[PDB]
Amino acid sequence: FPTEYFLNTTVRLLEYIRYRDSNYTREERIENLHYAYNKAAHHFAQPRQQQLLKVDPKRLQASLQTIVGMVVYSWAKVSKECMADLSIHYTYTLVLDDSKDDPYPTMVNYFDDLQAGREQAHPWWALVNEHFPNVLRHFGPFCSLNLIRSTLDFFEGCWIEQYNFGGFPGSHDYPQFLRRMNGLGHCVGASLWPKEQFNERSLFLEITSAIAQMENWMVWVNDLMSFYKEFDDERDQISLVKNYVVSDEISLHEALEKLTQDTLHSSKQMVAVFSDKDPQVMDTIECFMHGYVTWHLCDRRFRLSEIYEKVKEEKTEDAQKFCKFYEQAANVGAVSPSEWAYPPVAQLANV
Amino acid sequence: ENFPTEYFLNTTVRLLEYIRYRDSNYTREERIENLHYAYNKAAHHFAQPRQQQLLKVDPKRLQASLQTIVGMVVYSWAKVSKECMADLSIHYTYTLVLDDSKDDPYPTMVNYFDDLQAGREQAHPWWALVNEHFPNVLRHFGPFCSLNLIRSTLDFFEGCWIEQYNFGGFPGSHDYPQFLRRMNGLGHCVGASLWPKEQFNERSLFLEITSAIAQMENWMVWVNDLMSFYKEFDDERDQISLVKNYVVSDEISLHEALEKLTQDTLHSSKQMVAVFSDKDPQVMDTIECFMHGYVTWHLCDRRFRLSEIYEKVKEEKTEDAQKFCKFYEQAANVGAVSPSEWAYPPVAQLANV
Ligand SMILES: CC(C)=CCC[N@H+](C)[C@H]1CC=C(C)CC1
Ligand SMILES: [Mg+2]
Ligand SMILES: [Mg+2]
Ligand SMILES: [Mg+2]
Repeated sequence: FPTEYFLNTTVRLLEYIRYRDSNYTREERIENLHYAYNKAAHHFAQPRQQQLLKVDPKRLQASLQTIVGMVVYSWAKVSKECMADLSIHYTYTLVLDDSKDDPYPTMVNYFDDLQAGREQAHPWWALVNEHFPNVLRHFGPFCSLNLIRSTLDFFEGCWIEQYNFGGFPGSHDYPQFLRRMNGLGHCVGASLWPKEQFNERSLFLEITSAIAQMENWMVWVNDLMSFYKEFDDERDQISLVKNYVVSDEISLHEALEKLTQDTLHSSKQMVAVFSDKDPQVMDTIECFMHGYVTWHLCDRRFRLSEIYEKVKEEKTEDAQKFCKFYEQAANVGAVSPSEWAYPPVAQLANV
Repeated sequence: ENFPTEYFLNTTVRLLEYIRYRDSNYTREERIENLHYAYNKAAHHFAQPRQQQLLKVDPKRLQASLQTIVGMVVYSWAKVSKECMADLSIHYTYTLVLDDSKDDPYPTMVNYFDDLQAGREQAHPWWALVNEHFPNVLRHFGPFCSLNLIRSTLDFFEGCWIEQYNFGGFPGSHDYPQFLRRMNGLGHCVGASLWPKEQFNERSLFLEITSAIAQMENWMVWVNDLMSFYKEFDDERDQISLVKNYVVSDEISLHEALEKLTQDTLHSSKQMVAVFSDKDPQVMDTIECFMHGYVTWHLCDRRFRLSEIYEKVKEEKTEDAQKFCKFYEQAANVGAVSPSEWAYPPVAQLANV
């Protein structure tokens, strides 16, 4: 693991994007964290959900928390209810993103069942489509469509990932094709615009553009920050960076530089395009980026903590410019789960 | 200004060499046999009263679209059954027609999801017809492939939706162009429909198929953007194409964007070969037959007026010029077919019967 080269880039992106979540107080975050968590936990604890969603209780609990965090810290300008509902949806998606089961047998009649109104055979679809309306009520038709599509894309993405395939050497189009499939880009980007706060028809071009640009910023920033936790990992192995290596036949270092250039560039352009656009829009966008990074740095899932401390023992300036940031975030978003994530889902389920 | 005839010619010959454009066993009699089968089933379909009244399209554009599509399917899906060509012809005809509705889908998409989950017929007439017909397309494929078709068609709907705004992207929004081309390109639909379950085992060739979907998506749309460039060069009506959006969004010259499209296309082509040459023989055949057919179709269908940019250079001792003409003569040789030989009777005639 190029812990070395790891420092190098993360610092660039952070310094160039200039990570700094100012707006949004700790009391406010906690208030939201608990609202979302609470509604989601009660949801996932219902018997139906409990029996159709096959997940180890502890992974569910962990996933839920990582997601409530992500939504609350990035969808900073939406209502509490919207955060809660988005938290449920993104929790369903994450539970699948880490799973393993062939969907072939349950997808054989997908379309006929869909058109007929019969409950899907794949349990996941049964639960997600049943819950979906609670997510969709927060948006206009256009945005809704994007959510529906991206979630469908995501299902296929997980399907493909089950083959643990990084692409045929020479298949340069494979990597990004896959990252987009399992990235939920359009889902994320469109869910940033609740109809209660934005007029889908008045800001159509703004919203469309944001969906298109955010799709890449969002996934590439995650590929970058995750360049730690995913690796000697099992469900990983097939990451955008690792697929670049396999498919583009280049070194891990070269793929790394690539991701970085795309990321930095994507970042530069997000600003260039939205700075002068509608203020409300620029705020939702800026608040998302800062929150998204805050979440990456704060959530243990990405073990970003180490690469701060364990690089705190060595002055390489590239490992010190990194640390100037981490804390900068942990002091805003570092919150003990005992302050919001309670009681555990399992406890509500057996009640 | 002035069509980059030379640069164009070069790229076109190169594109063809890379894909190994060469003669095949698909005979003219065979094509005609297929052309008529597909056209006939489709025309009878589109001529039914229900279809006739929910699909708002000028009879002549329907007729023209149907023909352009039957041609595209028959000439590119060369290895699939007649029935599959027919059914794909109906589906791709629905898709081509939707770019005729200026009608805002907003009011008809408000309850899209609740109606979908409940099993109630969609409010947008297009969806009502397409989803009703879809099964006839889906029976030809396994679950995985089916899903790709469903998704891409949904993406396509949104693509048309966005295109109604005639928006080429905010200057600086470098991600807009391709984001849009992919949305309205039907890539995954095309790429996945190339593998009928009757002829391919979706599970045995999963990686082959997935990879083809991913690579074909770009080859297919970029080749079309390229061949369609001449017809839309001076066309003041056409305004938001991949190339024109590159200009607006990337803030570069039409010539520079043209370069970008060419490099991606050529490169996409090189890699299609590099990856599939050594793979399963039947897979490489479906792929190769698609590329050659797709190009044949572009050159042969008048929709792209490629005929003109020939009658302008069929006499020049230039290398590219001559190769181009030889490839065109090859195309015509096997693809130039009078509509009176298959496209009959007209849809309108079956409708009023
Ligand atoms: C201009 C036409 C009809 C086809 C060339 C490629 N398209 C961009 C795709 C989308 C629309 C369909 C129906 C098929 C493929
Ligand atoms: Mg994934
Ligand atoms: Mg993952
Ligand atoms: Mg990642």
